[PDB]
Amino acid sequence: ASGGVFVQSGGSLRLSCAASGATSTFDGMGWFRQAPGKEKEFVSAISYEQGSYTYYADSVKGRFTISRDNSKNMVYLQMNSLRAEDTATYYCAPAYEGDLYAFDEQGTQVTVSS
Amino acid sequence: GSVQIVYKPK
Repeated sequence: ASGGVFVQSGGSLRLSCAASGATSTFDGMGWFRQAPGKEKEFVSAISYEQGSYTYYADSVKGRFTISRDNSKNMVYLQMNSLRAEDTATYYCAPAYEGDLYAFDEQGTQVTVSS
Repeated sequence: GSVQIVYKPK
């Protein structure tokens, strides 16, 4: 019954996602989110290839930073300056040319309190 | 058989 992370407004959180590496199908990894009663929203995506793509939703630009560590097969999302409107469940997904592809889901629930 | 796509920014 509805457990997650709790962060005060202005605070920070780091998410991580396992990132197995590029396939014929996928060339990166990213996050989307879904807030209560709202549709899924793109958050960020990054290419496995250094320098290829780094996309952000306009609502998170400047506050969230995505990065990759290919030696650890991981991607990370540093979420700074959190605000109440960032309250959502966050989901990792593989990317192809920046678009995110989900099959099957789980997720990390995040509540940001003003 | 099925997929959910979440598109990158326009």
